[PDB]
Amino acid sequence: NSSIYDNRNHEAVRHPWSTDARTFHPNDNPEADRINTQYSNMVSDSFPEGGFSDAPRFSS
Amino acid sequence: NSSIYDNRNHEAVRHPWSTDARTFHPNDNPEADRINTQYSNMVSDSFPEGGFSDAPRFSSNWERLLAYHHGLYSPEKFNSTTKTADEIRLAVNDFAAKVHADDPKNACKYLMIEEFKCLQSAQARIDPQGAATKCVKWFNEWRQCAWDQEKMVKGYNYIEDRRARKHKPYIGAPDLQYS
Amino acid sequence: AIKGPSVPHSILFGVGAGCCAYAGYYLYRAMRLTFFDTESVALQSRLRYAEKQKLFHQELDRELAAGHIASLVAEYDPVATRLPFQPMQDRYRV
Amino acid sequence: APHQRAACEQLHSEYKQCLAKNGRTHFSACTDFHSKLRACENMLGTSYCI
Amino acid sequence: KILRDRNIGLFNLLQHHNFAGLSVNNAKLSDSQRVMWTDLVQGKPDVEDKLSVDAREMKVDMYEKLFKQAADLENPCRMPGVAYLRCLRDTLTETQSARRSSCL
Amino acid sequence: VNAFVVKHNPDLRLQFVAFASFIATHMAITKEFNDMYQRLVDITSLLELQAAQLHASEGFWDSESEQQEARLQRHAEHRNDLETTWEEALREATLARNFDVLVSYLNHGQNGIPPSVTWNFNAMPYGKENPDTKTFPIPDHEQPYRAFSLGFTANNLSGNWGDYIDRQDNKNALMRPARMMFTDVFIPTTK
Amino acid sequence: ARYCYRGLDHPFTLNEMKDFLFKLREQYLVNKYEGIQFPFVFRQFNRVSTPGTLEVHTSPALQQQPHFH
Amino acid sequence: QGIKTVYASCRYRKLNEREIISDRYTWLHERMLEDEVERVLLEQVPAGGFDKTRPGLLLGPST
Amino acid sequence: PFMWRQRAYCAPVPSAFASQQGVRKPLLRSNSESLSVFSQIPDGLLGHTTSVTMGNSDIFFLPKPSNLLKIALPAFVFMPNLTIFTRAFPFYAHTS
Amino acid sequence: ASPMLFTDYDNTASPKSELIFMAGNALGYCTERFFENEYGQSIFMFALGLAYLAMLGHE
Amino acid sequence: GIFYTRFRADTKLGYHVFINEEKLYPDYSQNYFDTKWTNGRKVYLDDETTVEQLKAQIYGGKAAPENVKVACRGRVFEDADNVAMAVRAFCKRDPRLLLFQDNL
Amino acid sequence: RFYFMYMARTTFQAVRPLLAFSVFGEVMKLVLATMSSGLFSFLFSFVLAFEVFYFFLQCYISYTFLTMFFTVLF
Amino acid sequence: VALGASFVHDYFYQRRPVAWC
Amino acid sequence: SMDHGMQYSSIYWETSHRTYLPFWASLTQKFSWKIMDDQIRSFLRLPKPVTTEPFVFSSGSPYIRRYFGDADISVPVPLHAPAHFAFVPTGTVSPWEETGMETGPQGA
Amino acid sequence: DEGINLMKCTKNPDPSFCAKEFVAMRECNRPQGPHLVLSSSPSSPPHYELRPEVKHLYNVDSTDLGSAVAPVRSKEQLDRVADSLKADLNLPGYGHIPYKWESLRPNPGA
Repeated sequence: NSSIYDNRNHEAVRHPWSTDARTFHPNDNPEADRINTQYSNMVSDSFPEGGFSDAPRFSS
Repeated sequence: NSSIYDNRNHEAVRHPWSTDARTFHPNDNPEADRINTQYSNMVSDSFPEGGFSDAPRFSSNWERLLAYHHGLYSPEKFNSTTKTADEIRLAVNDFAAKVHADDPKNACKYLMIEEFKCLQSAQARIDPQGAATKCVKWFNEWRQCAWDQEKMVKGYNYIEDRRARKHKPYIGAPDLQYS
Repeated sequence: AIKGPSVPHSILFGVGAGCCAYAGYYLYRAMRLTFFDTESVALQSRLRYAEKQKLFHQELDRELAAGHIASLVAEYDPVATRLPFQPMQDRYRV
Repeated sequence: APHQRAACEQLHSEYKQCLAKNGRTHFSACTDFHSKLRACENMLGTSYCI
Repeated sequence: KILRDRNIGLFNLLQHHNFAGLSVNNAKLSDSQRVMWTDLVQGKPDVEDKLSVDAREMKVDMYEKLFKQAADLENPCRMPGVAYLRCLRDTLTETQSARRSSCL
Repeated sequence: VNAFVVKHNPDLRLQFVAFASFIATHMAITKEFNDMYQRLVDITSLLELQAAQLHASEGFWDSESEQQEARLQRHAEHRNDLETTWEEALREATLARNFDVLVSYLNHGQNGIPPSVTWNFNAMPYGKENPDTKTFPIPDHEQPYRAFSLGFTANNLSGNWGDYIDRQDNKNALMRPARMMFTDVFIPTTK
Repeated sequence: ARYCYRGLDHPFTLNEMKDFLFKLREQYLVNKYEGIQFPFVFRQFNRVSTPGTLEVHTSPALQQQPHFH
Repeated sequence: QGIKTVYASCRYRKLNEREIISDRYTWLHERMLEDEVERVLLEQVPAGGFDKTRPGLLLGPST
Repeated sequence: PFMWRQRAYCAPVPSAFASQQGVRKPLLRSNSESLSVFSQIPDGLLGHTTSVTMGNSDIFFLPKPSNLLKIALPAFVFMPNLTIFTRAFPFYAHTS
Repeated sequence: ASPMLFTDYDNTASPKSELIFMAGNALGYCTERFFENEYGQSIFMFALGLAYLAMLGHE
Repeated sequence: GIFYTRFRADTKLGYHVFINEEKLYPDYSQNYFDTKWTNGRKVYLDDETTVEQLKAQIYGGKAAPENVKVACRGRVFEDADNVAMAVRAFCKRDPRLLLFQDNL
Repeated sequence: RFYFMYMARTTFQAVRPLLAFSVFGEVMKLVLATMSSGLFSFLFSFVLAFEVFYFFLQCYISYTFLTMFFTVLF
Repeated sequence: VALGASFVHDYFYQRRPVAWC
Repeated sequence: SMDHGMQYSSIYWETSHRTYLPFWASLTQKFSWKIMDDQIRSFLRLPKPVTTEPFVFSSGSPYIRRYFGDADISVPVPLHAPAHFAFVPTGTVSPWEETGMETGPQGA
Repeated sequence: DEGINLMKCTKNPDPSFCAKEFVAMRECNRPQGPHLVLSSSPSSPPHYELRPEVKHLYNVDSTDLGSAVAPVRSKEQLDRVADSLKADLNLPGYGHIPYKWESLRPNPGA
């Protein structure tokens, strides 16, 4: 969760299934020189390229 | 959760499995006349007689194994009702008999029996943390009695100092003598 | 500064007064401790008593925790260490 | 005890690094480490030429 | 997998805290402690006539301390063991021949 | 004594200088002793802090919510490790067509176990009136006294401040809005 | 004063033990976090360090908890 | 009171010495009893000592 | 020693289940040591802290200008006169 | 029955001869509560002020 | 009377006595000035007094009930124990004793 | 019983000014904390002045009773 | 005399303990 | 978001509450007789406390004192590696399994 | 020899109160031999030593259990220990003074 008008801000999203609650941290203090300014390197500052680690494996 | 020094206070306990998050609400503003003051009617003010609604139905055995291995499930705790007064009394009397057989000449006997009694009455099978909060006083008293017995068995004493000049606050006051 | 009436001489005088005051304090405490004290002995005895009490409580708590761990020996299953289609090892207390 | 053995190897390397950083003129700074290195010696049967 | 890992962890924990069970499989034990445990598990705990009465009292106290730390109140053998050691305390100032009749 | 002092400090300025030097020397020696005792007390305080840090490693200062969340986190990490390892093992054993491969993936990951139960600081009860602390009544000659202050100008009986933990407002509801009026000094909040 | 001069082997009750541990925790927090203040530890001081551009927002509403009916 | 306090200080010093030595003698007594018990126990050890490689009691199959 | 999973206060710390760590610190510790003060902390300066004393600060001085005053002032009686009617004092003290 | 079912511990009677300690216990209570502390120092200053005022009035 | 009272209080040491059940109360019908037992009675004793002597003093040298024992702050006393030292150990500066029946 | 009566009377006469100065002061303080407007404050000033006069009256009365209770013939 | 008596009464007769950190 | 917090409650002094501090209080300073007493004991060869001895006779099991830079600051540390014992059979309990549902003696 | 020395010492005791004699007797009276001994040295301070064949019975890393006499009081040793503890703790907040009594003196009071 992201908004400051949420009580569980900067906290992992709760699902019916068990999921690792360690969160993706966006780049809040990036370095001045970011030699690669392509989308490949920019997207990693706000999302993970491999997707989130919250996926389920359903027993049924 | 119950304590005010918890951030998720008055919030349902989180489990690995999906569970209804509507909480049992204890009777905080009870009526003056509570005509039935038996344990049957008193227990309903703090626990539900049929047990909590947080029990799992596991799709597999390995989920059960893992929850137990990590300390998140005991059927004792999750698949269970409240204990009746008769059951509590039977358990307490059996424990007292076993302790008396273990040693009659023990001073911490009834203190151990009392912590057992309080755990049973507080339904520690289903609320162990809540019951320990009630019973640790008797555990502490037993802990004290243990040393008090050891120091009587092994004669342990200390050199007391002479009496203080102002042991008595007032000359006309009585100095009740203490061992 | 050594003899004559001067500010250094007065400063030396004050320093000597301070050191003589602390010598007097040393004398006071020496005589007190040598002839006018039982609190030290009483406190030493009481602290030895406290040590015995401390170690008793320590050992007792350790014993209880050891019994708590001993309650897990019933749950311990050394057959689960066996590998499928392999023999059991006496290392895990058959 | 392999954990302790590896820990002691790390400690010995750290001691050598500190001693090299300070130099052989200023060597009384690293009297810190003898406390633990002598224990290492008595434990593993090792000598470290301290 | 879960059971293998859990039980191997238990074994390593018990080896770390130097535990001994009914299967005496511990090498770091003292020989005296090992004799005492094997007496409690397999043989007959009994005080020898060679000993002085004070040393007999000490041996019985060691037996009682060890056995009470080992067996909890839920254990079924606790009451019989404590009863047997109490009978030994009753019959310290005696010979094994006279003690057998009472501790049987 | 007056002779010895006036012989060496006949004038007022010299007497004042000698007095000031005496004071400074006394203060310096007292500072030395206080510094030594302060070093000892600092060491004891640091060992208390080390004890409190030890308690935090064991999760004694944690709350039950935090303990449960750590437990769930370990559970989820372990579950994910296991299922990922299962997927890998099944893929390799399917491409190899051999059951021994699946069997061999049973030991690719065991230090000890997770704790069965936990104890924390918020489970210890507290309260003057809380009967979770009362086993037997404590006799009156062993209970401590509350401080007494009574004069024409001020007192400590029109209110109750509480204990160190369970504090409360000394002033009542009708004058809480006018607390500024019952003070000689007031240092407001920063906002 | 209770143990060494009055003769009590068990000077602290459960309440006093809780108070001791509370104070230990407060000491720990004060030495761990620099400038910590009232809501987490009983302590108030005026000369505080603020960032310089202090934003002021409303707290979120209390979490709607599920309830029967 | 000063005379009494001096006498009491002397007596308390002597008493502290005696008490310390008494407690240490009791300690030594208990340890000597333990040593006697251990000396008797080592006679029950079989010839050649214990087989520390194996379990003393084998309480099940290993197939 | 009877209800281990329900009595967590008498249980070992989570560092004890971990099987990994001159003299070493002990491996097994209980949570019941939390009920003792000097379990882990040392007993240093235990009996010497009530001996650090500090003196009071009150000064008993007030100028007494009687030249400003020309009238007498009332004064309390603090104790009964026992030098007169001593034998009868228990018998008349209750009257007025 | 057990000793903890007993609760009425504060009905500690004491012999009627010990009523002579009424004033002694009262003075000891007021000493432990007031006189041997800062409020007692204030009371000592109050007594000195009474002496001061009596002397002033006499003069 | 003042001398006797003050000397007894300032010199001897006394205990507040309670009894668990009314059925365990002593028979004081015959002796005069006290027809009935009341709990909380202050009782002055000597340093050499034992629990048996205290029990006999309570029950008037008459047949006491069965399995009667003394406790202080929840802690049972042995009958071959000095009351002074037992109180010093178990209930320091709270001498409130209770007489109960130990059937268990 | 006469000693108890006399001490009761004495303590009342000693605390009378303390009461008049403290508890009615607290009541006035409540009213001050609660009042906001100007009319009520104007009217309350006279109540405060009345409390001043009442305090001085009680002080005179206490002086009277104390000189009565501390006057000895011999 | 008043300063001397106050000094004596405060630093010899009215000493009380204080905590140290 | 815990360090460097803002002032949340007000600070104040109620009217005519006492302060108990004179005008020379800043020049006042504390003192303990303990250092002087230690020096005097060492110089006069007075009875030492047992905390100067690292061995501990106050229990049956061996304890050794660990000192923090001074003989006044010590803690006892046990030396034994204590052996623990369990009068328990292995593999007789499966608490994760609900046994009230299974049919058998163990279940009953 | 140990018993005789102990008996002689306890009637004319040492400021150590014969502790080394006591432990020597306790370790001599063991059947299989002494577990704990006092190392013999040209060095000034003696040390307690543990035999190797009983090292597995004790919770120790080495045989050296430290000196047999307590440390000597030293400002420098106290400073060293306090600095080491501060470094090991690594607590930002030590020495921070949120409020100091306003005074020309640097340290008001102490």
